[PDB]
Amino acid sequence: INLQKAWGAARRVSKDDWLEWLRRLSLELLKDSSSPSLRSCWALAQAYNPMARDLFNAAFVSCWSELNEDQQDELIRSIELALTSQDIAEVTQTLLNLAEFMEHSDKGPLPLRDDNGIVLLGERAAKCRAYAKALHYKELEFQKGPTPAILESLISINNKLQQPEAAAGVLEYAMKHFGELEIQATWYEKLHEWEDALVAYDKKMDTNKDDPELMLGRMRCLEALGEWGQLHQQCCEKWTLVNDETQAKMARMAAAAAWGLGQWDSME
Amino acid sequence: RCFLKLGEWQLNLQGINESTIPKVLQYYSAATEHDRSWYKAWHAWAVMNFEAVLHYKHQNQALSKTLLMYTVPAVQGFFRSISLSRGNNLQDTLRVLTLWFDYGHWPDVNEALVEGVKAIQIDTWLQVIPQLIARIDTPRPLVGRLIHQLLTDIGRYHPQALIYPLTVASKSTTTARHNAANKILKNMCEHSNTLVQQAMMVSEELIRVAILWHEMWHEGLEEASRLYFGERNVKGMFEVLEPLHAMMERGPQTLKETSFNQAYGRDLMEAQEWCRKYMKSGNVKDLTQAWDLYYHVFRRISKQLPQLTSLELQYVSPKLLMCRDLELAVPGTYDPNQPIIRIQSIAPSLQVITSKQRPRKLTLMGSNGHEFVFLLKGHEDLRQDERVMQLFGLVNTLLANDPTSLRKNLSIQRYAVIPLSTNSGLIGWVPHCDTLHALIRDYREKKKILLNIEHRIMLRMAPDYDHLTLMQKVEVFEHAVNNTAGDDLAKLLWLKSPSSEVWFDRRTNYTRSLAVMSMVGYILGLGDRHPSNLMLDRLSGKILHIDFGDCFEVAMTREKFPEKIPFRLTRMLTNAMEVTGLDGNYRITCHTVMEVLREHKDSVMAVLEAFVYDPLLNWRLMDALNKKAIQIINRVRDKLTGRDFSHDDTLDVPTQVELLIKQATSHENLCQCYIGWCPFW
Amino acid sequence: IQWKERNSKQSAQELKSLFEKKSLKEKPPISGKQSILSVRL
Amino acid sequence: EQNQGTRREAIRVLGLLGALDPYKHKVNISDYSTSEMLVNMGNLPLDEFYPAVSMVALMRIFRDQSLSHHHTMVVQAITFIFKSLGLKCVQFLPQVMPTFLNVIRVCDGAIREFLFQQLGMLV
Amino acid sequence: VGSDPVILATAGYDHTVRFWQAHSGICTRTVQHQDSQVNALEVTPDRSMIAAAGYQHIRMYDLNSNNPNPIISYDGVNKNIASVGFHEDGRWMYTGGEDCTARIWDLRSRNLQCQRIFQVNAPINCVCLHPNQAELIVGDQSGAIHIWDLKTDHNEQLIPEPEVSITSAHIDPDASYMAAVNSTGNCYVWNLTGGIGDEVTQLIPKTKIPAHTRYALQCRFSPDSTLLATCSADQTCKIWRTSNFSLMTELSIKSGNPGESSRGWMWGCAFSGDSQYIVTASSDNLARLWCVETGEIKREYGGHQKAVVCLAFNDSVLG
Ligand SMILES: Nc1ncnc2c1ncn2[C@@H]1O[C@H](COP(=O)(O)OP(=O)(O)OP(O)(O)=S)[C@@H](O)[C@H]1O
Repeated sequence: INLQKAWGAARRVSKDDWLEWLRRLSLELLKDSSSPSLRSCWALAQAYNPMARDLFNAAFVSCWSELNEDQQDELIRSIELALTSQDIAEVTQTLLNLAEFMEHSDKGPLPLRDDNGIVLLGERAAKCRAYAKALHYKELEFQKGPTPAILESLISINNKLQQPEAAAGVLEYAMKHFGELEIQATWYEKLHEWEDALVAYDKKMDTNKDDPELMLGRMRCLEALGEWGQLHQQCCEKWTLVNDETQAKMARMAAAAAWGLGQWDSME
Repeated sequence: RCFLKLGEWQLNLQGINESTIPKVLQYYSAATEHDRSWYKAWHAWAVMNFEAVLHYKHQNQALSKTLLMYTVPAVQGFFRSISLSRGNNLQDTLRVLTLWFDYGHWPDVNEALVEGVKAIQIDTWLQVIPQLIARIDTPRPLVGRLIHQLLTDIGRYHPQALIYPLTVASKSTTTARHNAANKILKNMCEHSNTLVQQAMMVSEELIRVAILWHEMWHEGLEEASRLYFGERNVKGMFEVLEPLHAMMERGPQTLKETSFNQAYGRDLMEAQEWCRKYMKSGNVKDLTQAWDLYYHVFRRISKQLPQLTSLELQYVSPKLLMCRDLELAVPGTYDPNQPIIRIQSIAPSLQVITSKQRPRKLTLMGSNGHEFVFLLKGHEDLRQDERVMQLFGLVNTLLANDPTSLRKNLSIQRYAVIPLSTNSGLIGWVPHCDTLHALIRDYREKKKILLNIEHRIMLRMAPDYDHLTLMQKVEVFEHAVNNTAGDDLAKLLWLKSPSSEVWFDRRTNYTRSLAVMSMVGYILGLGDRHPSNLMLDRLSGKILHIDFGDCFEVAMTREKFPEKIPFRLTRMLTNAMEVTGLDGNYRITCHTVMEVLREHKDSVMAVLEAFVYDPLLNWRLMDALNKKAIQIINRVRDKLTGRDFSHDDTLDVPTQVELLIKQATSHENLCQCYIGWCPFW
Repeated sequence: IQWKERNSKQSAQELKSLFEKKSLKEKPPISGKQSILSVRL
Repeated sequence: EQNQGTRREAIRVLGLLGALDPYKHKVNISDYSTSEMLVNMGNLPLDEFYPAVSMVALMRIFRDQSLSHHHTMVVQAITFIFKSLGLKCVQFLPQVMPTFLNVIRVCDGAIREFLFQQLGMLV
Repeated sequence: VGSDPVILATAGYDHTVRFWQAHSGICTRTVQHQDSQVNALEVTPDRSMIAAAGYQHIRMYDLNSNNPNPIISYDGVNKNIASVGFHEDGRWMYTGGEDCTARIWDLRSRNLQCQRIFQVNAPINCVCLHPNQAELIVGDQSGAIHIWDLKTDHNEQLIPEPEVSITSAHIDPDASYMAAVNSTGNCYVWNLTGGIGDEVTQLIPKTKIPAHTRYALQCRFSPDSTLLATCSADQTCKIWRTSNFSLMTELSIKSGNPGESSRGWMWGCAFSGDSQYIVTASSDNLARLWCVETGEIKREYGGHQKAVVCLAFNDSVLG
């Protein structure tokens, strides 16, 4: 009942402010928790901080089981603001571990903004470099309704989880379950499918000449494939008649092509 | 190198005929003389000579001198190629074994054989110890003598590797096998006498705890009643139940046997007396009273079999619990590169698992303070499980020397299988595993979901489900799987995980361990994959298969309920491996395992040829006599080349894997399965 | 009625006209007024 | 380390050895119950869940000999748990008693005459 | 009773076969068929008895009297009987069994022995008599069509496409075409014997009409030979023309809701003597009466308690 002065204070700005906030939150959570065990362990938790850190989930669920509607609603609003306000790793790991502890119980997950915040927590799990949690939350988002953005993010998550075959299966599902050739060449770029991405970029450019980021991808494909000749030929034909934000992006590929063909005079 | 390439390319271009064989032979001999220290050239020369033997034998089956001219350098080159490997020479050893068994009686091949046995080392025979003992009772003198000499050398150098199958083969019913085994055993007591006596005592003592007297009499009467009242074969039931009277006539030796004698011995004596009165003067008037007494004994025995749930060693076998130290090694764990573990003690209480066969739960205690839990199996032949475990070890060794599968940690989980007789044995106990049926059962018992909900929906939509046609059963099955969300395994595996990283790693291991076992079971021909035969490791996520009783597509060619599926791939196994489907880790792992098994088809072909051609083990696949073995090995050869779906074309790995996926997960094939197989799970 | 085999397995010329009458008629089709159908409706 | 020259020398040695592939690195190279209890995998009810997780939290600091400063308050908290539960505190005995007796064996000073006393209350 | 120029009956899984008439949709007689389900039922051309065949027995039910019992039972086969039929003068039975056989039966209590057997390497799903009562089509689970003439004892086998089981086949009474469907919905139509003289039995593939993405379960012509209805597992019954083989009429029982998920398939259908009104059997525990022109249903019979998989509808020859 008396936890709103620790949760809804609305004065945290910096990193150590959030750390001392979670410190005071853990101590006021373990002090009065309606259980003799955590209340007795609070006196030692005042002197040792990792013990108050590991006893966070049990204290949280014991305090959550006793509050009513309005207090737990301000509680979930405060934990949403504490999630979306900062970017430090320790507090985000603490809140993610608390959320996965709560969703492992029989009472279900603690309700966030929309559908237990599986769109929020995964976006907090990708930046915290906990990719298994982000993959699980994106699978939970995929189980409701499949969209191309979820498939693209599944490819992006499964690539940095050292799983190329799972991302290849995601591409196979996207190609045999949609059937309109919505597959962008960046999807083949992430899978290192350089020939397929090259055929996709030539499929996209031969119909119409468009703005940049469409030939830079073809340059990246032909660079990673190992053809310096056509790369340098496509670079020299468009190096002059192009803007400023593209030469800074294509200059290293131009130098790589000039080195691969051995033309140092253009490489300089 | 280029001579070997010339021979390989000429074989790939023009096949095997009577015009290309001397050319590739002269190329291979040129390569072997050009190198003289290359395993590949000697191996290619030896397999080329063996293939020449096979072709010239198959040609005259639709002279014995050209076969000699091609078998003697085959044995020479194979014995040369054995010594070059030093780590893995199982295929070459099986090739010298089959040449030894088929043409080892000829006086010229015997020269190369007796040179080769003295040439190579003695550990290279430790991998072919069963396949030797399966041919110990051969009716030819010189090959049998050299087999006996090799077995005596193995027993002299490595006594622990040979004592268990020797004491298995000693207690047989055939004359030649038991006297040859007793001869080799009594020659083994010269340098090691305590080990042979302790091993005979241990084997003869825990063959008795496996099947007690009342279980033996129950099984024998249940067989003889079926035989007499279905086939009218009095001399069949006589040979069925007279060894029971023979083993009952030597006196009870334990308290349980004395109890069985005091309970049923007068009826089992008077029934034998009436059977003898019938056999002397033939009249059914003497047989009806004997069968009345036998049915009374059977009905009294059958009521006390569900009550059996524990065995104390003071009551069942008083010689096992007073050992307290032994010279025998713990069964299933002996390798010549590590110090041996001896049997120190045996626990004085066994727990009987309540089932139709009642397997005991034996737990020994080794010399290093570690408990070895086993499973004492009766009423079952464990000579097939040992051969499929050897095949699985070969497949693990094949996957171990490949770069793309070693980085993915692809392997099959094995357990020890130690047979003790024709109908009893000892299976190693794998810890931390749980049955696939006993996981969905607990998940549905916890989530308040009924167990047979899909079967109840099927019986409610149509009461005569098993009597419909194919299309009606397809409609009922599709209505059952559409009205039921099958996601028990995925949420069950996610609920029992501490975090998401361990859950993801376990799911990855589960997928890439299911795929390997699916492809290996397709190549082998595994059947009867109901959820009581698949186990999940709760600590690593891997998949363990058991009950290797239906191999080589026996379950596909049975009459009542034949299965039309290569492996088990249902909706519960598919919804728990990934979120998109089986096109991710599963298909790529299947491609990898299939191309590894196709690149090394000769080794698995040699192992399966040594398995199938055994005359004492090919009785389960035949329910001339050598025609079925040929047409089974031909089917296996079709599976490993992509000529299994159609013979006029050759499919590669992705097309074959896609056809197997479409065949295994089709509703028309799943709708025809038995209801105990649970095709909706 | 159960089933018994070994029936008419030797007479070819008798089986050529025993049950294969090859009755092919009713070539001319005529129109109608749909008496039962209109009576039902 | 923070000196830039030392980091430059370190990555120079790293390049001079040179780009070992990760599988060769992984070739060259209980505590499971606490992970199941801190997440409550066994799904014990919450009334008898706080004693188990508090006992694991007390045992995590009572196991180490480096932090021997708060040993009196973890011991009095353990006695508080064992008196407050009642007859159901028998399940925590195999995890509390060997560490308790090992601490009594390894420690020193006037806390030892304390610990034995508290041990008596456990008895 | 059946003292009426038109008769109608349905059968299914509710262990009864229902007889009714399309005047108000009320049942007249419920005949008790127990211990098995009915695969197919056919009325005798003399309009005296009906025959229900399913799972190793063929049971006759009398039409003039009121008897709920199987007066004459045929046994001897070891599995199901897919389809049965009679000679147009009531002389012999053609019965296709589930296991491997298509056989003949003699309807008189005498030793005529005009019964023969036809054995193939596949479980057969459909049999069809030729309209001149001389040939017979066998369709099995290997996609093979066995054109077997009863005059001789040699049979043609025709495979349009292997690896797919064909389900039905039928010939119009005018003897113009021969259509057949399989387990992927393809409907091939071969031109039948044009050799009225000496039964040469030439077949040329006229068309394949691609429709019915799900399983296609039964295809039937019309007695006027101007229409052809086929039923499929997407809960549809589509009637095509014989002129250019385009789509005449589409009928569906789909509610348009994602909450049903194929609540019942389209099992059987039949035409009338006018080829104007059809009766359809769906597995939504009821049968319907539709018209080939207006599309909307005209009648419904919902007296069954389970699904129904076969129906018989014969009327007088005039129409
Ligand atoms: N090798 C093993 N490792 C761990 N558990 C095993 C092993 N073998 C058997 N079990 C367990 O023992 C249970 C019962 O043993 P089984 O011998 O399978 O019983 P059963 O039903 O008589 O066997 P059959 O031949 O399938 S009828 C198995 O279902 C598993 O739970």
